Formats: sequence, C-alpha cells, structure tokens
Amino acid sequence: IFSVDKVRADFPVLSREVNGLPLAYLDSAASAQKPSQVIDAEAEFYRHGYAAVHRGIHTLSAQATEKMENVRKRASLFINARSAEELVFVRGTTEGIDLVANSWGNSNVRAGDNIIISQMEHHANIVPWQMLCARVGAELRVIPLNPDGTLQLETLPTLFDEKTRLLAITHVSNVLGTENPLAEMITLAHQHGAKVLVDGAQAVMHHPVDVQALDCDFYVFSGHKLYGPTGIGILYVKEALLQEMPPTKAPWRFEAGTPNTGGIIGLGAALEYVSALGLNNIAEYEQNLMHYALSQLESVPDLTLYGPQNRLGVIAFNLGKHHAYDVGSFLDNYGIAVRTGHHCAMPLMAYYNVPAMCRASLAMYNTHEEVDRLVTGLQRIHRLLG
Amino acid sequence: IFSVDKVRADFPVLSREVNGLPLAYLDSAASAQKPSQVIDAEAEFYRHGYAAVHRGIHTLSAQATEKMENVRKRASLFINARSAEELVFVRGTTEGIDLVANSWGNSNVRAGDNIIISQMEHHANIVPWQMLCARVGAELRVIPLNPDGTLQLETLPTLFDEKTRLLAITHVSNVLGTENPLAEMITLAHQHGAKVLVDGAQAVMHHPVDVQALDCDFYVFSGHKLYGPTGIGILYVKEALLQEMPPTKAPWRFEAGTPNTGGIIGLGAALEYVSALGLNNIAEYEQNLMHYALSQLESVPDLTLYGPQNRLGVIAFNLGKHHAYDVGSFLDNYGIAVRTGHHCAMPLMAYYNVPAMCRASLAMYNTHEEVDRLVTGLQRIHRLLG
Ligand SMILES: *Cc1c(COP(=O)(O)O)cnc(C)c1O
Ligand SMILES: *Cc1c(COP(=O)(O)O)cnc(C)c1O
Repeated sequence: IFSVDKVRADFPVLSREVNGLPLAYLDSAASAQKPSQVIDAEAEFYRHGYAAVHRGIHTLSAQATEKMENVRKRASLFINARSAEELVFVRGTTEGIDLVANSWGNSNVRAGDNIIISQMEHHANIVPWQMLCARVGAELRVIPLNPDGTLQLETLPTLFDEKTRLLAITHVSNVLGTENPLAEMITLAHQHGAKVLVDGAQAVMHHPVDVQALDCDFYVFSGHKLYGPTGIGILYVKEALLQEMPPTKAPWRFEAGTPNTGGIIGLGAALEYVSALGLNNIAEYEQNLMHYALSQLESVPDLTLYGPQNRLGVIAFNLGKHHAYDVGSFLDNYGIAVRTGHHCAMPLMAYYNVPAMCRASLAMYNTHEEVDRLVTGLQRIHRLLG
Repeated sequence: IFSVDKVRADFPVLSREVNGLPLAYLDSAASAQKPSQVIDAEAEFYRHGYAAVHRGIHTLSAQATEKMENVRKRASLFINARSAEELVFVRGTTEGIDLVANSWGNSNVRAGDNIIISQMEHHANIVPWQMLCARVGAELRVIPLNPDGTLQLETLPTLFDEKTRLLAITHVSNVLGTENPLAEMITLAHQHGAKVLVDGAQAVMHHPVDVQALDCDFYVFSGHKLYGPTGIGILYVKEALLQEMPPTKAPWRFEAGTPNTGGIIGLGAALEYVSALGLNNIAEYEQNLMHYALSQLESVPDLTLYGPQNRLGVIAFNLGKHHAYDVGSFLDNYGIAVRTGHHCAMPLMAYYNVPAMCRASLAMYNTHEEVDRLVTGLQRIHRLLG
C-alpha cells in the first residue's frame, strides 16, 4: 500500500517555505518535483562517470553509451514497447511531436489530405499540424468538446474519410483531466489507414501505459512531468513506421547532436523510482485524493469547475467573476502553488468562453491537508473579494 | 596565476580509475568534465527551487524564471553581447545552427544564391546548409584547406560575389585546433552584404570572445564543452537580424516548449566558474601545456601531426600506419582517454586522405604528467606494433 509520508520524504523541495509559509505545491502538471534518487543519479553520473557518448573508444565513453542505451531499454519496458529501438530520446513532448510532423508528416501528407486533432489539445499538438497543413495544402479538422470536457465522439464520421492521414490526440487533457478513449479511436483511425500520434505528457505518471495494447503509431511524453529532469522526453515510433520516415539506422537517426546524457540518466532514475512505487498504487492514491478534493470543493461558494467528474490529475476552475490571475495570486500568498492562464490550450479556453482558468494538480506526493488549504483559501478569497 | 592542482581538485571525475589505472582524460573537446560548483548548482536548484518557468504566478515559478533570465544576462556579458535579449537558449550548437538555417536561411536565401562554408567544418555546420541549399536551389561553396590546416584565404575572391548570402565558419577547428581570422573574414563578408554565422563550440573555453568586436551576426556554442551540463547551448543573434527572421518578441520566440532550466542553472554556474578562473589565465596555462606537448611529441617515432603549430586545445595525430582505432584502444588500456574516428569532420579527413585521426585534448585541468603518459604510451605502442 501507498504511504504518502514516505514518498514525500524523498522530495526535498516539499519542505520549502514560500512567503514565510509551508509550500503546498499543486502545479505538478506544469512540471513535477523530483526525488533525491533522481537528482543524485544525475549528479553521481557527472561526478564519477561523465564522458561523451558516441561509442567512443575509451572506457568512460563506452560505459556512458551503455548507460544511455540501458535507459532506452528501461523506457521501452515502461511503456511496453516491443523493442528498445522504437524509442527516441527527444528534448520534450513539444519537440517529439514536431519531429513526427516533419519526418513523417512531410512525406505522408499531401495536398487535399486531412489531419484530425481535438479541441482540447495543448498547443504543442496543434501548431506542428497547422504548419504541416499549410506547407502541403492539407486540411486540419478538429474534434469538438462537450460541456463536460469530453470529446463529441459522434462527430467522428464527418471527420474521418479516405483522405485522413493522421489523428493526433491527447491521452489526458492537461487542463480538464479528461482521459480519451484512445484504444477505440485508434481502431477507427486504422480502419481508414490513418496513423495515430498520442500526446501522453499527462498520462504516463498516473497509471500504466501499454503502447502495444493501444496500438498507437506514435506516443510522446515529457521527462520533467514524470518526476524527472528537464530537457528530456521520449518519442515512441512503431518500428513499422520507419519505412514511412525517410532519412544510419533508426532511433539514432532522430538524435542529432550531442545527447542530453545528464537528463537521460535522471530520466532512467525517475522511471525506476516510479516503478518501485508502482503505477497502480499511485493511480489508487491519486484517485482517492481527487475524490476527496472534489467532495470538499462542493463547499466553496460560486466555484466553477471545468471537466468530467472522472478527471485525472488536475482540477480546472474559476471562482465567481474573479480573474484567475487574482485567485492564483491570493493562493500563492498563502503558500499554495496553482497555475493560472490559458495553459497552452487557448482553443479550450475559447470553447468555455473564458480567457483563463485556475488549475490545481493533485500528484502522488500531495495530501488531504493540502486539499484543505486550497478549499479554505478559496473560501477566504471569496469572502474577501465578493 | 593559474594553479592546476587547485582547479583539478574541483573536478571529481579526475580522481577516477580506468582499467585499474588513474584516468588521464584527454577528450575534453568531445565533452568537458564538470566542477562540483556546476554539478551542485544544478542539484541545489532541483532540491530547493524547482518549478515550471512561464512567468507562472506562484513564487517558485517566478523565482525560477528570474534565475533563468539572470543566466541569460550572464551569458550575454560572457560574450560581450550588447543586450541579453540577443541570446537564445538552444539544445546545443547543432540545434542552434539548424535554427538559424531554418529561421533566417529560409527567408533570406533564394534560388541562385550561394552560401560559403569551409572544408574544416564540423558536420553540424555543413548539413543544415546543404539542406537549405537544396530546399531553395542555392549553391554551397567551400573554402579549401592548406596542408598546415589553415584556410586558403586566397580563394575568397572566387567564392564571394553579389549573391553570397551567408558565411558559416568555425571559430576554432575541433580537429586541427586552427583558429580562423574571423574579424577580417567578417569585414569581407559584410562588404558584400553577406551575414556571418560563427561556430564557436571550440573557442569559448580557451580565451575571451567578444561578439561586438567580431561583429559576427550569429555565434553558437555548447554548454557541455564549457565545463557545463549537457542539453544546453547558446545562440547569439545580432538584434538587427530579428527583422530578417520572421515569426511574441525575440529571444523567447525561438525557445518553444519547456526550457531546460536544470541545464540553464548549471550553465550559469559554469560561466561563473570559468570567469572566476579568468579566461586569459586559462589561455596562458593551456598554451604552455600545448607547447610542452608538441615539444615532447617530437620524440615519438613516425608520429604524424595535422594542423598548424599555433593550434588551440587539440592535437590531431596518427601513429605510423596503425589505425587510429588501435592507437586509441592501447592508450585507453593505459588509462588515457583520447578520441578516434572522423570527429564529425569527414571532409577534413578526406582532404588529408585518411579515414580517421586520433585527437588528444589539453584542457585547463590537464597536466605535464598526463602529457608524459601520452608520449610514453605512443612510444610503447610504436615499439610493440612496429
Ligand atoms: C506539458 C505538455 C506538453 C509540452 O510538453 P514539454 O515536454 O514541456 O515540451 C504537451 N502536451 C501536453 C498535454 C502537456 O501537458
Ligand atoms: C561539438 C561541436 C559541435 C556540436 O556541438 P553540440 O553542442 O554537441 O551539438 C559543432 N561544432 C563544433 C566545432 C564542435 O566542436
């Protein structure tokens, strides 16, 4: 069983004070805090094993290359890829998606074709497809939202046709916490010969992810949101699709310039740390924390929530008519870190006819007590400003 | 005055053993070792100040944004840029050059134009221009080498004309250690309205670099070669050239996706560390170490050296008719790390009619004693295999 107090003890930032008050870090969806096992694994590599990694002759370089390829293998097991060679080290989810849009998109999407995204996508899964469509004269189509923050699945027959080359879809919305029915959507897409890229940046820390079971063609996620270092992400490419991506041999073709070995070592340690805790244990604790928060938040007057009741990870909200920026500033003044703004999801904001929302993340190291501070803080803000 | 023993004490890898023997790390040009001030600055950020950085409302996010912008300012002072906003955080020199080739190259190089590179360039300063030239139907022209590893400057009048849009040139050759006459070459290039991109990845650790005095239009270098973390480099863009680079406002337009704040913090600490030592002190010590090495190497039979006598940082060599790979393996078997292969400079190898060379780097933490081990090792290898 999960013990949040033991987990929290691994994270040295969580003891920090902010504005003289104990930090309540509810912004893990923007970036997660890192355990000392991750911090120290990277530091130890720099301290005792550092070298360049291009199968250099000498010992440190050869040992560092092997360390990096062992992390690649561990990442492929983490997402149940068939082969370690299907995994590409990228700088982040943003770059991984862009890499696919140029390497695969440029030679597989032609004039008169269409690409399907959704109205809940992060900008990182919108802009590369907008650019590709303008480059080649294709059409970008958008699955719309329901008020509850789920996709209007009934619109799929009007969007998928013989010229649909790609579906690019978020696994979990970074704003609403909606989890999309990927397996079923992928079956549909493949019936038309379309490939599927999954943006999984908000999925891989909340429960197991199996790309063989999903049968997705591309899958991308971010190291820094998986309790890992910045500057490193993972792009999964189904080995079959390398024949559609013209250029040495794969993974390494897509890793030009010096690898971020520091970040790779830390990412490996983060996968180990998460696996040692167990993703199903994490899921169970976070789901219970989420249910406690949504129940307590019922007692906040004039609170508006956006998204489905079964959200993962994040709670998007606005308080009365107060601007999200001001709600966020008051919460920060209490030592509570939430995120405000458009969350790199302006089409989603436009759908709800707001310019901005507040967002609280509830991660595996957050507590019922921190939820209580958020609830109390929102009540205080409402009294003081209403 | 420089004390190499005090410097070496800051670098924990240098006490490492390899093949049971004390490491002699002569491969800093591939990647440099890092002092604990750099390692710990990054670790400390992760331990006590970590957050996302998009001017997020809350305190940690705001303080982290300010940390990253202070590193940007420190980097601009380090290279004497006019304004911190002229500096772009990139993933590395490879990506920084590619960024210029697409952002500036695509909208300033047209059919029938030409771009000038040199025969000593790293592939990172060749491939983006080859690609751009094929995209737009321009011509790629190459300044050839002299046997001594210097540029054939007399060929410039046949290469520069009214259609020359860009000169892309290495500050210091990663193989030969040749330092090119940038200031003069930049005057010539600007007389034809051509811009100049300088690849400075092997320059910025050896002596001061002043982009205002050079008047270069772009300048790029790598964090991991400047005693800093991996996954981070610097691209300098003369502010005037942002009008020629169409798209928010600059530096930040060219930094999509999450910044590598871990790497940025470590890069700042590396600049501080290098500045505290003093680049002129470093230059003086490395020049004396180099002169000692070239003098001692005279006593190695059948040694071939490539490059000018006034090289910086690296000594490229081959031993008799033995393959560089085998020379490198014997040296590694003695605990001495050199690099072998084509060094990402195949046109340079082809000019010298060899497939590969050995390369020893002599950095600020290397010693006369390590030079003696290299000399002894080469004599031993020659006896044993001749
Ligand atoms: C954060 C995020 C991204 C961007 O990921 P980076 O690694 O920062 O580039 C893309 N998509 C989603 C859903 C995200 O939450
Ligand atoms: C190492 C090097 C590069 C590549 O730099 P990265 O930061 O590894 O991408 C480019 N040019 C020269 C001269 C180099 O030495």
